[PDB]
Amino acid sequence: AKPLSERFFIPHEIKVMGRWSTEDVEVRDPSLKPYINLEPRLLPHTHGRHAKKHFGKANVHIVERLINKIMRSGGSHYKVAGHFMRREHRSLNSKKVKAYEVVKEAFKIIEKRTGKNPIQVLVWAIENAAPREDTTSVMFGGIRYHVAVDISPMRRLDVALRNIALGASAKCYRTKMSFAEALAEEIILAANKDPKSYAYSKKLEIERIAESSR
Amino acid sequence: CRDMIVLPEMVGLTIYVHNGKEFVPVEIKPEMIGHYLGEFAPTRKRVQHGAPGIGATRSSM
Amino acid sequence: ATVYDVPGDLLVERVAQRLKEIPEIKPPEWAPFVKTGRHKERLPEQEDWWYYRVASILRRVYLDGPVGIERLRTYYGGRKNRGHAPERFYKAGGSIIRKALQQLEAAGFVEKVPGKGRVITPKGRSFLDKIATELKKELEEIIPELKKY
Amino acid sequence: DEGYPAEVIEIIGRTGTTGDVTQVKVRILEGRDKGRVIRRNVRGPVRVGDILILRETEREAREIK
Amino acid sequence: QKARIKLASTNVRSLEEVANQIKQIAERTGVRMSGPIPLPTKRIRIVTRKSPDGEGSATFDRWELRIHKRLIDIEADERAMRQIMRIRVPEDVTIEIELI
Amino acid sequence: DFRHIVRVAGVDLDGNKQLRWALTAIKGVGINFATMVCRVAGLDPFMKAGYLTDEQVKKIEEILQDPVAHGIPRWAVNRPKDYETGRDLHLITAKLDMAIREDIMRLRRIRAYRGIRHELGLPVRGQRTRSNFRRGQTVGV
Amino acid sequence: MRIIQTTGKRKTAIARAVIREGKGRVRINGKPVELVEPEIARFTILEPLILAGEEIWNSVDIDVKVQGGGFMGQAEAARIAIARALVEWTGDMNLKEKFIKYDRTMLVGDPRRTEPHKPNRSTKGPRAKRQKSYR
RNA sequence: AGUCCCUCCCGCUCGGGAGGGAGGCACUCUGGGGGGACUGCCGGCGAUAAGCCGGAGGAAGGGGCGGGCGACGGUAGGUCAGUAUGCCCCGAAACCCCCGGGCUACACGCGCGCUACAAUGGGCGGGACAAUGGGUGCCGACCCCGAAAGGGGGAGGUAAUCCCCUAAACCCGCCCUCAGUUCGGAUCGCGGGCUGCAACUCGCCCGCGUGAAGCUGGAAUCCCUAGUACCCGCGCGUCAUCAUCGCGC
Ligand SMILES: [Mg+2]
Ligand SMILES: [Mg+2]
Ligand SMILES: [Mg+2]
Ligand SMILES: [Mg+2]
Ligand SMILES: [Mg+2]
Ligand SMILES: [Mg+2]
Ligand SMILES: [Mg+2]
Ligand SMILES: [Mg+2]
Repeated sequence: AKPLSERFFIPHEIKVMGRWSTEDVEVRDPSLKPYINLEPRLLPHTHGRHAKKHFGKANVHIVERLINKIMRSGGSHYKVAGHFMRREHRSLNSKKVKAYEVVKEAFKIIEKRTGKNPIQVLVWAIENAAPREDTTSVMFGGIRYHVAVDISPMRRLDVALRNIALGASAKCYRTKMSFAEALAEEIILAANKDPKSYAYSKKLEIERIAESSR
Repeated sequence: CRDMIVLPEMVGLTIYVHNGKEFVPVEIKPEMIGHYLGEFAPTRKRVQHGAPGIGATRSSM
Repeated sequence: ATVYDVPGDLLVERVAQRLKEIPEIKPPEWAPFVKTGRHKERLPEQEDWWYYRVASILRRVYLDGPVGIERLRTYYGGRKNRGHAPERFYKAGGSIIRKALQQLEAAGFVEKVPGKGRVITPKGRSFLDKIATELKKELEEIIPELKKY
Repeated sequence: DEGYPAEVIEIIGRTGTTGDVTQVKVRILEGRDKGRVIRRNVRGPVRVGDILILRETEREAREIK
Repeated sequence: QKARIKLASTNVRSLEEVANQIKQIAERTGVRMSGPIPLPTKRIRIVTRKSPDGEGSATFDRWELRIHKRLIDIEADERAMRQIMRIRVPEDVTIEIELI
Repeated sequence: DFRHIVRVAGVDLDGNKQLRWALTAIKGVGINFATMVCRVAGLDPFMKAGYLTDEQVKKIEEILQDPVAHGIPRWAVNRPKDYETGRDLHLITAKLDMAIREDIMRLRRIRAYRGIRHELGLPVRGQRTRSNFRRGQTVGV
Repeated sequence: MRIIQTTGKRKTAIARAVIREGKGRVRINGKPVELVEPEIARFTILEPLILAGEEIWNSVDIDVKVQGGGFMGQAEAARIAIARALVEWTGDMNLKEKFIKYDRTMLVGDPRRTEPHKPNRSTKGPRAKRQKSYR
């Protein structure tokens, strides 16, 4: 199936997974600019040394952040698209090899379908899927109310990544589509502001609810 | 001896096997070859349930 | 070039293809009806699994000799699904391994060290190394970094 | 339609029902009222030097102790 | 023509004393002695439930016993062999001598 | 050539399935026994069932009649050491059902423990019955 | 005839590396490094060599013996040993400075180990506990 | 690991490997002793005190990380069915033995779990990498017989020496393609075995056959802050045989 040249691939430059360069990737949003790490790096696997320190996740390559985000089950204690998705034993939790392969194949599909650098498309997707205003809850007379507040950039990035991962997880659940194809489809849809993307619709709903309660 | 194996030369007799409190009669038939005696002398009485008592459900305690 | 210089599975495939020319290697008469261990569930699907197993055993003896039946039984075991009970590890059977070793000895590739097990003869070592060299010659045309080794 | 960037210059303190909200002072970087300093409520971790994207620049948070 | 000595004790200090005495005996004579080799320590660990009854939260005790070991090799010379044969070990130290 | 339905031993078989899996529609033939009979008959187990000819179907049915006489091991049949004749037999469809029914009836006639358990619809192989095996409706206090 | 030996440790995996003048051949337990699988493990070992440069890479031979741990633990210990051997063999501080910028752990190691388990569902972990019920 | 000798392989040997013997304590390891971190240094806040916040260097930074040790008392909390013990009872039975039963019953309510409801998979062939512990009433390599479970001999080991002991999740190739199915494996039939004085009530293992509910779960509610949680197997205790458990790795 897979050619031997791909099974035994030897890199010679410091670039993401030995296949893509992030030299020409630019971040349009001024707020997310210092929180999307794009430094040159070959292997995106830091062995979880960043979670100890405050704001430590800022200097972690974005591809590894995506890999960590999809390394989960997906629907444990809340419903996504109206269903619990409890993978359990068959879940991808604690298997970083499989998540790495899924991300690699998704990037290949994205590059084939659009002809652009996959990291650029990922950056566009997270830029379009990050909300700008949220709400917090108050209690009065046994009734719950909302009050509009602003979001810090790091939380924006976290929410965007989680929503992309959840949409990809929901698309491949008990259907004929595979995980890599679902991830590529979700990223491409989110990059074009298409309402069929789970993340973009979620962002629109969040901002609408926040606006209607100023 | 509830664990005695039925043998062909035992066919035609009647044996009283202890069941815990009494000896019950067993008439040995040819199709009983190879089985233990205790298989034909039940030790427990069949259950017929009555009305559930106090504490049988959460609301009845 | 030696056995250490090539991936294991490709070498096993090539050796299995080559072993069909040796008259002393023949599947036993009960081969088409058995599983390869109590932890499996269905019969082997390849019509020539015997040669694959024999080639694997030969390469195993090359690398870890001397070795006996029990340790090979450990090697070919695996995890078993037990219905409602949790999965567990189990060993494999003995007849397949013993017959394969006896046939290999009859072919002159292995010999018996008393009280220790079975080891690879010079003939078998040459037989394996020649195929390994051929495979490496084929392989380095597409991976230029292998020319150094 | 795209909001206005603002820069955080001071941290005041935590607030909210469960201590989830922080009150900060920000300076507008772009738009009609560029250069003005107003206080705002923010959800999520934040530090001096961050940049927020406000959707409107006329609402000011009530001062907390 | 060599003797092998095995020592074992639950008290480290007594073991050191006996080893030092043997080393000094070997030093006071012209005889080569392979140094005291420390072998792995034996740990005996036993875990037991605390309460006599079964009521209450379950808590456990972890009791441990440690046994230390040493190994010494020395060449059989009667002038030094008698000296080590007459040394008196404490009651909590076990000594065994064999000729190889 | 290709036929979308093939009938073997009174059972209609799918023609789009592999032969080894197509043969499992017969009650009394699992995946392993089907593979054994395919190998004995000298047929590729992975061939489509729709390419069979009449002679091959006849051969398969003949093998199914007396598998032991055609080289299948005696420990692979589903009724070895028959209670009446003492031979090793393989049964399918109705004959299998009536053989099982006859076994249970024989157990019931002699009033054996397993016979009573079969009559009352209770577990036979020594399971506990206080917690599980519940099939009914809740009774109120 | 220079020979240099270095050591690397990572969560019960121990690697010993020997470096000398050569042609660029690197072997892990006798296997060429270009055949290590899976890919994520192969790239872990190759990073110090790629950082050093091709001229240095083709001028030395390295042989590594590693034991203990798992397939991912063994790769990292080999990586540490190779990095230390490289910085010692060439003995230039520009390369040592470059390694610290890219990954500090290449030279200082990783001291993390497993935490011993405790009662109340001991087999699962030191902190995971049995589900609690009240009625 | 370097150095020497012998034997065997490959591209025929410039070069590259594997065993064995000499030889060595370099490296790993084992275990005795010692060093190392003290808010010690730098900048702020506080009072100039007690301290707090942030940096350098460092293997380690602010109880460095994980454990043991639980004050005066209370809870008429649990235990006289581990042992010790007052009073009251039985004292030819409520004491001491033997045989057979029961604690394993089954319209039903509840606690903690295991296996699943499939592709973030099922099957078949092939390829990789551990640690803690235990062994003479015992662990048993190695050879032979058997399809499997198992059977007949039997080296070494009172153990850093011999054995349990070549883990699984993971990777490569082929079949299946969203279906109550090549998902799930409850229930039942026939046959073969081991332990034991005894396997029916009431044990565990293997082969062929059969093929239940289940297609993600209402109101509610539990655990967890880093080598932690999730996922994956292994060791010991109990033990003649029997682990969906406890304690550990
Ligand atoms: Mg395997
Ligand atoms: Mg499973
Ligand atoms: Mg752990
Ligand atoms: Mg009381
Ligand atoms: Mg009970
Ligand atoms: Mg299945
Ligand atoms: Mg029984
Ligand atoms: Mg379904």
